[PDB]
Amino acid sequence: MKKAVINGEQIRSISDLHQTLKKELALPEYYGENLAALWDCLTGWVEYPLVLEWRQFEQSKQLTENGAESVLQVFREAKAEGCDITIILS
Amino acid sequence: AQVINTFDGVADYLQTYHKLPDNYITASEAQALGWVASKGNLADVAPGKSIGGDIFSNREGKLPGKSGRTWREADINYTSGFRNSDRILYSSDWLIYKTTDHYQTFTKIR
Repeated sequence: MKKAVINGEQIRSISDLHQTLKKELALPEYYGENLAALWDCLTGWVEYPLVLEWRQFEQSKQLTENGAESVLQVFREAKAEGCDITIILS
Repeated sequence: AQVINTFDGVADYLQTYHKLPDNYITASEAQALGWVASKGNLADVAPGKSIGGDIFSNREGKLPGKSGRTWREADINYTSGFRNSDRILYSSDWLIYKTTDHYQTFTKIR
């Protein structure tokens, strides 16, 4: 299966968050680093099943503005349409 | 019919017939034929098909939103292997946009 880890305390911008996802989810080099792009990768790229472990979520919200929650929402929406995703918020 | 998978041909087809060309299948249909995105096996299981027709939520508001308008997208310039970064985007009232940089930027084409 695929495992992805986000260390929330190291996230200091919405760009850091997209770069971490790029690496952790083995995203294409063209990855657009936006919500449209992430959904595209979750639904037509990424390997399943996927375990997303999001540590220090609250700290990652501080320097991402609305970014962290918008991102989490896309993964929840992916899991709502059948993608096999386990999200661990610690 | 021959594959139509270019920005211009798919845009004119959409505008003219109000439907995608028949070489497009949605991601759920693809999945029913055994597409496994991380394997990049689309052309093996569905020769000459491209992913297209799925809902495009427009979450960041980069395309013009209006009550009642829904958006859909489709892959452009795909032949086989892993998917690329080109997409055409088309609305329920037939406005057409494209992106060649994986949704960073969009250009209005119809």
